[PDB]
Amino acid sequence: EIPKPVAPAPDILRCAYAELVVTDLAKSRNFYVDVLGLHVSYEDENQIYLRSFEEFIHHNLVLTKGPVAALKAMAFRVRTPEDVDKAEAYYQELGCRTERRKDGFVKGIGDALRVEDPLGFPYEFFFETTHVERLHMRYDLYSAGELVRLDHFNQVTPDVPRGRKYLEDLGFRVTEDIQDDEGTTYAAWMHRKGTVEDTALTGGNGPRLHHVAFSTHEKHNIIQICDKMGALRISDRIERGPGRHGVSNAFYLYILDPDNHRIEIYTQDYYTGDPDNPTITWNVHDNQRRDWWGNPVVPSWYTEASKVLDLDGNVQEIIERTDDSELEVTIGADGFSFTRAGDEDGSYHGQASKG
Amino acid sequence: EIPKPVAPAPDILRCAYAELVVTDLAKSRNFYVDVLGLHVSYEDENQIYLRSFEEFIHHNLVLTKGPVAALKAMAFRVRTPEDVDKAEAYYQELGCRTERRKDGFVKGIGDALRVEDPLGFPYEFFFETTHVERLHMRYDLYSAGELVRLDHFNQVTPDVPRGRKYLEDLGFRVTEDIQDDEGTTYAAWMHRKGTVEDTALTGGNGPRLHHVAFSTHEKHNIIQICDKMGALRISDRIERGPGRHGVSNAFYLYILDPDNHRIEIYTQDYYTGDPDNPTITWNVHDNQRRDWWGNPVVPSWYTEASKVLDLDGNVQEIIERTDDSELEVTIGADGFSFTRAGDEDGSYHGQAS
Amino acid sequence: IPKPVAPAPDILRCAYAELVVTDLAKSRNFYVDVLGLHVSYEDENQIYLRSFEEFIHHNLVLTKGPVAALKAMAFRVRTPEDVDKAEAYYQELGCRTERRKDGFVKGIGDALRVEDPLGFPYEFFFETTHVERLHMRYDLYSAGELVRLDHFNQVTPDVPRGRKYLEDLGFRVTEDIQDDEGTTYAAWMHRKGTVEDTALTGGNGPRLHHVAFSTHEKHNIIQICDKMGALRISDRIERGPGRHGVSNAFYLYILDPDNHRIEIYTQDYYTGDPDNPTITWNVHDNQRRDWWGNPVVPSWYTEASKVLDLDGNVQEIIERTDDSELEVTIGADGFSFTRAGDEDGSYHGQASKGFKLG
Amino acid sequence: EIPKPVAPAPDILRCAYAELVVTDLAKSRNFYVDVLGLHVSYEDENQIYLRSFEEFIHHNLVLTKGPVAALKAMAFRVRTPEDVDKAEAYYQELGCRTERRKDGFVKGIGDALRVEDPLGFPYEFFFETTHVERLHMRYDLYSAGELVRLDHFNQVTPDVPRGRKYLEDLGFRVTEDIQDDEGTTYAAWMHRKGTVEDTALTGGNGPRLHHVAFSTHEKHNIIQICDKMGALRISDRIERGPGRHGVSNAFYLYILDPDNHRIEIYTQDYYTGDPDNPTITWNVHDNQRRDWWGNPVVPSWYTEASKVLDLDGNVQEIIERTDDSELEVTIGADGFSFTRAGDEDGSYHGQASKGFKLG
Ligand SMILES: O=[N+]([O-])c1ccc(O)c(O)c1
Ligand SMILES: [Ca+2]
Ligand SMILES: [Cl-]
Ligand SMILES: [Cl-]
Ligand SMILES: [Cl-]
Ligand SMILES: [Fe+2]
Ligand SMILES: [Fe+2]
Ligand SMILES: [Fe+2]
Ligand SMILES: [Fe+2]
Repeated sequence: EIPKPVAPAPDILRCAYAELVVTDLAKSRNFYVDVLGLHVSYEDENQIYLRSFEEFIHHNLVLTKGPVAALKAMAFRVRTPEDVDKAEAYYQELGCRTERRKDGFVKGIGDALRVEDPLGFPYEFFFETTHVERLHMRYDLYSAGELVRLDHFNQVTPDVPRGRKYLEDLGFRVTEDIQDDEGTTYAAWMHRKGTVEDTALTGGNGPRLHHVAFSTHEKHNIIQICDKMGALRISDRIERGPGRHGVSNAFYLYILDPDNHRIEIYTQDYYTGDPDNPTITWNVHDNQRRDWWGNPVVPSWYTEASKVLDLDGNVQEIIERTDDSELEVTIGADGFSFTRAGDEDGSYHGQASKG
Repeated sequence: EIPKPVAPAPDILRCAYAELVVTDLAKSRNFYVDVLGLHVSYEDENQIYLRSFEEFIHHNLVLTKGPVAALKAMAFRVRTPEDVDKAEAYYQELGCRTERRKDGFVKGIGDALRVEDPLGFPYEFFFETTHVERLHMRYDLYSAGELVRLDHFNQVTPDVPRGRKYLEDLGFRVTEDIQDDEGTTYAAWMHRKGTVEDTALTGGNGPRLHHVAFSTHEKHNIIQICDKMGALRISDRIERGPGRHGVSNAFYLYILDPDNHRIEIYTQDYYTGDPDNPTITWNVHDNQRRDWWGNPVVPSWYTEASKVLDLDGNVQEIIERTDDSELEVTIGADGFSFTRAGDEDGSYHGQAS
Repeated sequence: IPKPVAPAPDILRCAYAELVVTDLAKSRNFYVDVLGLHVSYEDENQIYLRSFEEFIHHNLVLTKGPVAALKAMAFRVRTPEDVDKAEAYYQELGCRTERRKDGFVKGIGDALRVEDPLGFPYEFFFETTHVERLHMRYDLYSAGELVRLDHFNQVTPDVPRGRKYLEDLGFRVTEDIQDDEGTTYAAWMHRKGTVEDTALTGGNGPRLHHVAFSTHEKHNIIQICDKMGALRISDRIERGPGRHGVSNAFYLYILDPDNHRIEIYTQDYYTGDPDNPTITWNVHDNQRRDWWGNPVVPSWYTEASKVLDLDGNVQEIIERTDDSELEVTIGADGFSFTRAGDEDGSYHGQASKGFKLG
Repeated sequence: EIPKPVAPAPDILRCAYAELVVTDLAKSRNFYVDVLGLHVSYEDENQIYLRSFEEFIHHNLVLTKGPVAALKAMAFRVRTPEDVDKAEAYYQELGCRTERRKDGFVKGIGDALRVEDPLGFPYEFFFETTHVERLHMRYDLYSAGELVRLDHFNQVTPDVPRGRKYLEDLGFRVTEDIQDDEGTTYAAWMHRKGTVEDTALTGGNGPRLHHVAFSTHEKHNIIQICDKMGALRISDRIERGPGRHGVSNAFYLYILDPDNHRIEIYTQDYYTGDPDNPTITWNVHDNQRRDWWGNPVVPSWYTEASKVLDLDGNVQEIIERTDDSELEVTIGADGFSFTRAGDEDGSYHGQASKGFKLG
């Protein structure tokens, strides 16, 4: 278990950006800019800095050309410049490796702290960032599939309770989780900004990055991304969805970038900012928990996820989950799920829902 | 081949209603009224008569209590009263069994002809119907999942070219179909009213009714039906979708009523009313033909469909398809499909997507 | 206007309009760059445009000329022989006709243009060059995509006279607006089984009130508004967005660079049954035009496009003598109601929502 | 100028509910429940307690029968029980009248402080509230016009800068405002919860309550409210809209309840939770600032607003605005508005946009 520092936690505002290492910057540009319509804040031959429609900070996504596709940093913005000092002291007390650069690691970010966190993930904390033109009323640019905000990250980690306690001490509040009747936790969602999540934990071998999620305004915007992918004859890069989530109540879609980094498109979850916000726990065998309509979750959603880097840019070693596998217990050969608790009718034994 | 009668074909306007036999009227009522929000035009202890939001004829759906769930009649409205006489002469010349009721078979329909058609389906033709309040601006009644029009029927039949030619002789025009390079036809869609379909043929064992389809105004109305079914903890009755179709380009959902009658919810196909409307043929192995997003088609969608009745109310015997099976050639052990033709990447062999 | 002995042509639908525009590049910016229509052909003289779901060559031809005006409103007929029928029909009416075996505009074949009994330049054609139907080209689809041509709307001084003539041509009236003392202010009529393929608005005419395109959904119309705000051309949004009473469609009216009015429209209802119930609204009903009761801007009633004769000269305008919809509803002696018979929610001598005429 | 207290400001989470006095409880219930679809948490012969689709606290709106329709309280939830004490101390230091009820003023609220604030408005601060069933996935109940959240209040007050500074000291951050080139502020918007607004100030005679705002998921939900009001033949109760706002970038509608309390329906503003969120200032003469599409702002929007009560339940006296009037300077006789700054084309002199004048 991860101890609670004496040192005060930094005041974290929200998830702010991810830096993803990609192998072919032009193929990645085509996906994120031409297919998905993200806005270029800055680009050169090594990196593309992208932002969503409503963002005013420099970027929400940094694509960095490199030899091995992986997450290099998941960044959270903190409330004040002095919260970057707080973050540094906090992670030092945790005995984590840290690195601080007063002029930032990427363009458009100033004084920033990167850490290898207790779960093996590269977190950044920053306040200072270069403001850019907020494009929120640039309806002359607005795409039928427009991505309007960065919403969250999702992390694969082998021991969810261990990770949950650490994130709670950091000030994240759990909104929803998935457990069973035998004391296992399979997933948890937690926030700072008053939505269902800024980050989330999915039980599995880790550290790996499960996905980065962007918001749309409306459900038809997500439908348009699917339709466009069909027209481009790249429907094979649609992994799962579109659907309605149980957990989060959001309308969603999962797609795969050219290096198989998973992107979620997400809309219309609910407000969580009250400190006694009711926590919702789903049973792992409830077939409406992930897709509310009961559509089956493809095995790749559970098994595939991106590598993460340490502060030297090397791939973090993967530690195997020993807790029960959500895949195995719901859709594996001895799996089970139900539509109605206690009802044999609409239940699934050793197979996924819908045939 | 079904010969073309010398007698003139009835001028068919559109699909108008289906009469479905149901086993438990109250359970059916709960599904079609409380879950789906159809509007009651009449009911008693034996039948419920229902219509969509924008309809002015008496009904689009009749639920009739009976011992065996089945399609009892798929009804088309014809342009004039004389077209019912034309229908009678046409089907008589085809050698089909017919029954004429000058005062109708169901309430709110007048002079009507029912036939056991050459594919074994119970068709009704009528002009006369009781007009009711058109609810198209009754936004005080409008549901988040509102069903606004009856759009089409879909019939399972073993020989699609045989059925197609018969429907063409009746004035239906084919808009889209699915074929392979070997020359097999797997499915065809055909219309009178200037949308992609009023009826459609799915290759399979028949006669069986594949589904009845209703439209919504917008895609979010279809999403809401799914969301409602999740809240009612009946998500197991969502069979397939929601999706974008390849064929028709419509946004769609398939759901199952208490007797396993399949209902499609549909929106935003295209105009087909010009007589040289371009006909679109998809290859059966194209994994974007049925769901444009490449989502797999569950086997039950190909194998399960409703019984149909003859004019005595007995179940029509089924004839097995001898042409190749769409299920088998796409998702069965020897099947395949592609995302991009000639590309093994994004292709599926012996396996769905 | 007498019913000919000659049979009417079988009209399928409205198909395209040819608009004369004064600055081709400025018009192109509006129809292509702002509105997203798709180019079938263009040169220094003309731009040929189609909607997202169209397979015929075009829905709109922009023709450079000295005086902005409607040059032709074109209806597609069912067969080649229907063009001959249209020629015989209009000749029996005593109208000036001109037949070109190879068309008046590119991508149309054998075509008949007529100066009709109301002064309007109608075209009838069957033959047209098919193009790529873009209906699944979601790689092109804009947030404001115009998906079909829906209808025309004509300003004419005597609505019943026009209505009777269109009925003889096979159009069926769906909705109209009347008062209690026998004046008709507007009528809507169709061939293709929607509310309208053309429509008559009482006023000085012949003038073209608007051409209408459809979207898939209501949000697509909202986006057009939003885009016009971002482009700082909100002054070219004339009226809306709204819900119509008549037609029940969601709508918007915008103005092109020559003040030609374009309606964007969605989700009217099916009218293809021959006994489709007609709907008559009282002119004083403040929900008849905008169902939400929003006021109808006076320019909507007063302004419309010139139309040309077959020589390309402007048709002389004839004044309406029947009562004016503007005057009887929102003028200083006008009135409208929310609930018939109820003084609460009624407006006298001004428009709804607290405005009077500017 | 309202001084900054030495005492620490309470930590405010969000706007939480309004209590409105209504004259005919059954008529008001018809509007809020039968027309708008809000969910009943409790009712009796005297009050109706209502909540939105996604709410878990007891209510977002209390309708209280009384002789004079008015705003009785605009309630903000605070982060901890101790923040109610901080609120009491803060407002006492400001010299404001306060009333503390350990078991609440209304049902489903616990320990609560009501205050006559320095602008004359009845504010409530509370933490304790009865949780109820959160209906966020009850799609069996979901209306085509569903109101999903309470979003904000908007207050009419004569001196906007004075109010703005007081709210900033209380920890609200201004997201957008409307000013001119002569030093006048006409309106300001300010938040705690990380949306454009939890409350907002509109220049005019006050204190009066301009509106309470609820959100929908999507724009079509707002369209449906309008459609339904047409079907119910109460389109006269649609005051303004629907539209796209300039300020907030939200899609919006204003409607009027049976006592002429104004309700806004709103959707799809943007995130403001970063502390250096860029403040957007619109010029008062920009004809896209209130309605982005340039539609004219109905004069009642500027002139009409609800009475507010003091802690005794008496109506607060109105103080006249002496700063320039937004109505007068934009759509009045000597008014002016533009579409494009510096362009005469698309400008309006002494009248409203789109061909209208003041009635
Ligand atoms: O592409 N298909 O699966 C189709 C297309 C249209 C239909 O109405 C349908 O039921 C199936
Ligand atoms: Ca000035
Ligand atoms: Cl999920
Ligand atoms: Cl109108
Ligand atoms: Cl405003
Ligand atoms: Fe996620
Ligand atoms: Fe179908
Ligand atoms: Fe129109
Ligand atoms: Fe507001």
